[PDB]
Amino acid sequence: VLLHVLFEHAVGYALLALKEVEEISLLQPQVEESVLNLGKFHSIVRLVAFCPF
Amino acid sequence: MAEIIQERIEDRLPELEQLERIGLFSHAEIKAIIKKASDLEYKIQRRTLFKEDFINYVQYEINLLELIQRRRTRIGYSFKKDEIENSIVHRVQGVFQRASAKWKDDVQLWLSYVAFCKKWATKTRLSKVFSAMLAIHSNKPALWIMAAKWEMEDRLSSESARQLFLRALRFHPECPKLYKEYFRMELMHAEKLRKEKEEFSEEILKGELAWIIYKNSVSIIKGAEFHVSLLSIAQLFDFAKDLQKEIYDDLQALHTDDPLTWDYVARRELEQAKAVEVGRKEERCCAVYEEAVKTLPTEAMWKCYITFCLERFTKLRGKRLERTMTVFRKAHELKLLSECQYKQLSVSLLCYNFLREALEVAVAGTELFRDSGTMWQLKLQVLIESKSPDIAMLFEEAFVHLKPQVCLPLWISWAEWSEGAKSQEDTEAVFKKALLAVIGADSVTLKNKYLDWAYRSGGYKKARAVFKSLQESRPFSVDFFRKMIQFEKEQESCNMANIREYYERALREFGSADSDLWMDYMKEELNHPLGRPENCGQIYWRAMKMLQGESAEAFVAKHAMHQTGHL
Amino acid sequence: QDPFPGPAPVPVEVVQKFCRIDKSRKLPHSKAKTRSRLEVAEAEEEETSIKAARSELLLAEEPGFLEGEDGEDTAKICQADIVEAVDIASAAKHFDLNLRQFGPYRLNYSRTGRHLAFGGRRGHVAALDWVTKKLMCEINVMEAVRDIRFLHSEALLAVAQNRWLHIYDNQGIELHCIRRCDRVTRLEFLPFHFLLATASETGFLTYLDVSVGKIVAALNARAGRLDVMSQNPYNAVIHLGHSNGTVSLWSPAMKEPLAKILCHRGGVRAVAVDSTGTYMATSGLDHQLKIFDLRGTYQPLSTRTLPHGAGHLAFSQRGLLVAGMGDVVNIWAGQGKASPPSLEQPYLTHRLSGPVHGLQFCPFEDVLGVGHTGGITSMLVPGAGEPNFDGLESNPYRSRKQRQEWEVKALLEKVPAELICLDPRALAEVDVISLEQGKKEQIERLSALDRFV
Amino acid sequence: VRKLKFHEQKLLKQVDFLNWEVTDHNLHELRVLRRYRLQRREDYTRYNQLSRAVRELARRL
Amino acid sequence: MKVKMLSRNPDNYVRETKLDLQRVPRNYDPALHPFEVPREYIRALNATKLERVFAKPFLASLDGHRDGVNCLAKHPEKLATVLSGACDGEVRIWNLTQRNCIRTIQAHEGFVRGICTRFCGTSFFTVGDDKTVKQWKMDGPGYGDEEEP
RNA sequence: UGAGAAAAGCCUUCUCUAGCGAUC
Repeated sequence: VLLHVLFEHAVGYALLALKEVEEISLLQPQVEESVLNLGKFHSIVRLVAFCPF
Repeated sequence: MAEIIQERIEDRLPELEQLERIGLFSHAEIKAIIKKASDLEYKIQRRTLFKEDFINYVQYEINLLELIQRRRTRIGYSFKKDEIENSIVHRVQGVFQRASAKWKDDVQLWLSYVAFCKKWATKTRLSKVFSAMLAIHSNKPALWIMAAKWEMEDRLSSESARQLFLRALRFHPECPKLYKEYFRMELMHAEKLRKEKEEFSEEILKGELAWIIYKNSVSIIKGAEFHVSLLSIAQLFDFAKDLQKEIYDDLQALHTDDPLTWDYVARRELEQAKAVEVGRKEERCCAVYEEAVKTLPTEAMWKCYITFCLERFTKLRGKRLERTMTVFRKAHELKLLSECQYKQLSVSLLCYNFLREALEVAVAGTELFRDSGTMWQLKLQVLIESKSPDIAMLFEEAFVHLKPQVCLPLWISWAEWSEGAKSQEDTEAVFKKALLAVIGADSVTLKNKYLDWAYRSGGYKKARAVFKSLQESRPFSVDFFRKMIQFEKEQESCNMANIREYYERALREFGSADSDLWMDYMKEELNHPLGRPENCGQIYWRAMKMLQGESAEAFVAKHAMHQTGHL
Repeated sequence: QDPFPGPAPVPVEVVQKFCRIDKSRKLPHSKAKTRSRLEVAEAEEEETSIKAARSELLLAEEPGFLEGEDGEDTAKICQADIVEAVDIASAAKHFDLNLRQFGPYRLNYSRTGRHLAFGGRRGHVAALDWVTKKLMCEINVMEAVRDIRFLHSEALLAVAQNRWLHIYDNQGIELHCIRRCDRVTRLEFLPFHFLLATASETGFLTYLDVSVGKIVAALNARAGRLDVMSQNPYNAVIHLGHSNGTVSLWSPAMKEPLAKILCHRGGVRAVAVDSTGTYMATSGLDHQLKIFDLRGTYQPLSTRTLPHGAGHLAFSQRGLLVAGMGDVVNIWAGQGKASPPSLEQPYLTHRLSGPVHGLQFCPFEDVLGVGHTGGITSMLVPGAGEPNFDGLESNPYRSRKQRQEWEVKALLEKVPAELICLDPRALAEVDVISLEQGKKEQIERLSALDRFV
Repeated sequence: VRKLKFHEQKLLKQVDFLNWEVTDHNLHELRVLRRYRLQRREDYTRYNQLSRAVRELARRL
Repeated sequence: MKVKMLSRNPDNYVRETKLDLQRVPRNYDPALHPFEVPREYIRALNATKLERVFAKPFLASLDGHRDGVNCLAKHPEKLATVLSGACDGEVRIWNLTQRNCIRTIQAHEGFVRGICTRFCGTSFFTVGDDKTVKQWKMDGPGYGDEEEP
C-alpha cells in the first residue's frame, strides 16, 4: 500500500509518502482515528518533499 | 514510561560491561555512567519535549566518546571498536533522527547533524542526511553549495558536484551566487585534470567547459557587476589566460554606457625615479577617463573620476593637486557635479594647509546651491582658517539667502565669532535674535550656550539675570539647571536655599524619568557643609513616587550602590 | 591477538537465582519430537536468566551494616549512640510516642512502608503517615480493641473489637460491622488473595473475601481458644499455635488442618516465619526458642534456652529475628545466605518503658516498630530493610494515580481461595490420579480314571 | 476505586467494597439506626432477636 | 563503630518538575514477586474470557443481485475491488470500502459458471450457459454508453 | 421529607473534556 500523494496548497506543493494503512475498514468508527489523531497520522505518513511558492 | 527507558538502558548495558572488561573504566564509573544516562533518558521520553534535552543527550554521548578515545590511546587497546563506538554512534544517530523529525525548520540542528556525521559517521549516512536536508530546504541556495562542496573537496567526485550544481540552478535560476561558485568549481576541475596529466580531453583542459557557464550566465543576468565578478575568479586561476583575455575583451564591447566598466580599465592601467614612473602611469589612467566622459557624459561617470583624483592626493602632492584642480573646474562649468562631492574636496584641501582652492570650492558651492545650509557652514570654516576679514559679511549674506528660519549651526557659529572679535553687547543681541528665530526643540542647545556665555562675559550676577529671564521658557534640558548649580557652588556664598531652589525646578521638569537627578540631589544634602542630612528621608520618599517604570528600579540600584563604598 | 576474546560472563550464582527448572530430574526421552521441544525450553530459560544477571548492575542501593571495633559487643550499643552517628534523615525516624492513659497498643505497618496504624486496648484507634509527622485520622471507639490490620492499600483498615469485626476508612468513617466474626483475637491479611483471616475465642477460623464481601470459609479448629496466629507469605497458609505444643497448617479449602507439627514440650505462645518461607520461629512456655526448616524436613535447626519468655516474634525481609521478652527486645542476626539466624549471641538490645505487646518490621526501612503499655517506639535497626524495591509492586514514592492503577491490576489478578496449598507451584504438576482414570477409559475402548472324575 | 472501563467491568463484576448486603445487611440496618437514634448497634440486635422470639411463639401456637 | 543506613536521595526518586513523568525503578528479584505460577494462570484465564467478549466477526452484507450468487473473483491489484456473478446472468463489481455496487452488466443468459481476472488486472473472463466465453474491460464504460464485450 | 432545616471555612474520594505523547 506504499504510495505517494501529491497535495497542492496555496503556499506550495507537498509530496508525502504513506507507509501502511487499514484500507478496507478505513471508513469505520475505530479505524478512523488513524487519520484524525495527529500522533497516529505521523506514524503512517511522512513528508518527503516540499516546494513553496 | 520507564519501560522504554529500561529497554534503552539494557541496550546500553553490553558496551558498559565490555568497557569494564577492558579495564578502561572502573565499576563505580560504570555506575555513575548508568545513573547519568538514566537521568538524561528520562527527560527525552516525556509527553512534553524540549530541544535542549536532546542537545544535552547528544553532548553527553559525544563527551563519553571523547573520553573513551583519549583513554584507549593511553592503554593501547584498539580492539572491540565495533562493540562500543558503533553502538554509541548508532544511538546518537537515532536521537538526531528523532530530533530532526520533531523540528524540521531548525537549520542549526541540521548543521549539527551534518557535523556529527562528518566526524563520526559513515559517508553514506552523511549522504542520506543531505538528501533529507535538500528535500525540505530546497529554497536556500547556500545549502546546495554546501552539499556540492562536500562532494568535490572531500569525496573527490566531480560528477556528483556537477549534477548538484545543475539541479540547484533549476530551483534558483536567477541566483548570481550559484553561477559564480559553479563557474569556480569547473575551473577547479580543470586544474585537477592538468595535475592528472603531469603525473602520467584537450577542450576541457583549455577551460572550455567553464566558458559555457560564462556565456549563459551573462545572458540570464544582464549586470555589469556580475560580469566583472566572473573575471575576478578568472584571474585567480593561472592557467588558461586566454579565458581571462576573452572575458576582459567582452567587458568593454558588451558593457558600455556604464561607469563601472570604464573605472575597471582605469584601475587596470594603474597596476625618485620610481615615483616619476608612478606619476607617468597616473596620466594614462587619467587619460582614459576623458574618452569615458566624451562617450558617456552622464554625471555618475564624473564622480568616479574626481574621486580617483582624491585618493592619489591623499596617498608629488603638488602634481596630484594640479590634476584635481583642473578636473574640478571642468566639472563645475558643466554643473554636473553634485552637492556632496564639493564638500569632500574642500574638506580635503583644508587638512593639507592649502587654503585657496578650498575658497574657490566654497564660492562655487554657494553659487550652485545657495539654499544649502551645510555649504554655508563649509564656506565659513574656510575663511576662519584663512583669517580673512570677510566673516562679518558672510553672516549677512548667509541668513538673507536662507529663507527658512531654522539654521541652528549658523546661529551657533555666529555666537563664537562675535565673542572672539566683536563687542559684548552685539553677542547678546545675536543670542536674543537666535531665541526668536528658533522656537522648538533646537532652542535647547541655544539656551545652554547663552547661559555659558553670561558667566564668561559677565560674572555670577550676569548669569543670574539671564537665568531668571529664561527660567520660564519651557523647552529645557537638565544641563541648564546643572550648569546653574555649578555656578552657585563656585561662588563663595554657596547659599543653600538657592541650591535647593534650582533642584526643585529641575525635578519639576525631569523628575519623572531622571534617576541621576534625584540621586545627585540627595548627595548634595549629605556632602555639602550647609546641607541638612536629615532631609534625605523625605527625598528618597519623594523619589519613589514621582519616578515611573524602570527609572524607579534604577534609583533603588544606584542608592544601594551608594550605601556601600562603590558609589 | 585479542587478549580476552569471549563475551562478558555472568555469575553462575546470580543466574541460579533467576532459575525455575529442575535439573536434578533424569527423565529419559528417546524421540526426536520430544527432544526438539525440550531443548527450546532450556534455550528459553537460559536467555531470560542471563538478561536478569546483567540487570543486577541497575540496582543502586546497598544494605546497611553495623560492626564494632576493638572487640566491643554490638549488644551493649544503645540507640543514642546510633542516632548521633547516622545522618539527619534516618535520625528523624526514631521517636517515642508516650500514650499511657490508654491501654497497651498493637501496631501494624501498611504493605507499603509509608503508613502506620495502631490500636489501643482502651479503644484508641489512629492511622498516620509516619515518615512525615501528620495524622490521617484519630478516633476513639467506645469498645475495646484487640488487633489492628490494614487491608491492601491504606484506605481500609480492620479492627477486632470485643464483640464484632469493624471496617473503617483511612479518615475514620465506619464502613462495615461484620457480626459473623465474633470475639476475634487476631487478624492478618493475605495480600494476593484478598482474604482476611480471623482467629476467635470460640475456636473458629474464618476467611473473608474483602473484594466481593462474602465469607468463603469458616473452619472449626477444635483446639479451644485461639490466640497465636501467623501466615507464611511464600506459602499463603495459616499457622495456629496451641497449648498442646503443636502448630497446625490450615487452608480455606480443607475442613481439617494440612499438617500438625509438635514443637514444644509446653504451650506455644509465639510463631513467626521468614519471607522466603524456609524457616519457622516458635517460642513456648518451656522457655525454648526454636527454628524449624519448613522445606520438607520439619526439624529444629537451632535451640536456645532463655531466662525470660519470648512473647512475640517477627522476621524482617533480610532474615533478622527479633524476640520480645517482657519489656526487653532482642534481635538475632545471621549471614542469612542459605542459613538460619544465629542464636549464639544477639545483635542489638533495647529496654522499653513497659512490657511489649506487639512487634513488626517496616517493609523497606531499617526501623522496627514496638507497641507496649507506655506507648509506641521506633528503633533503628541497621541492615534489616531490603534496599531496592519494585516501583510497580510497592512504591513508597507513588502518587494517587499510580496507586489506583495498581489496585485495578491486583483486582484483575486475584487468586481463588481453593488454590492455596502447601506448594505454591502445585498447579504446574500433572494430576497423576486423573491420568490413570483417563488411561482406564482409553484401554476400555481398545491317572487313567482321573478324566472321569 | 476508579470508574471501571467496559472491559474491566465484565471481569470485575460483583466487586463492590462498601455494599455487602448478603454478609452484614448494613444498608438496611443504617436506615433503622438513623430513623430512630440508636447510640449502639448492640441495642438494635437485642430488639431484633427478641422480635424473632415473639414471632416464633405465634407461629408455633 | 562504623554504621550506614539506607538513605535514598529524594531528587533521584522524585521527578524534577510537574511536566516530568514519575520514575519507576524495577527489581526482578524473585523474592519480591511470589506466586509466579498462580498469578500468570489467572491472567491467561482472563485473556480467554475477554476474547469471547469481543468476538464480533460480522462486518457487512452486500445486496443487489437478483439470483443466487454462484461465482466470486478478487482483483489482484486492489484489495477493495471484487467481482461476483449471479445465476440470472448478471455480473456486478463491488467496492469493499464503500460497501456499494460499482457496475452491473448482463454478461450471459442463464447461469454464469466461472469468472477469472487477468493477471494484469485490466480485464476479466466470464463463462455462461450460452456456450460463450467473453472478455470484458474492467474500466467502466464512459458516460451512458452501453457496455460491449 | 423526617442522620430536621439553613449558612459559611478545611481535608478525602472521584468524574468530564481539551491539548500534549507516539516520526527512531
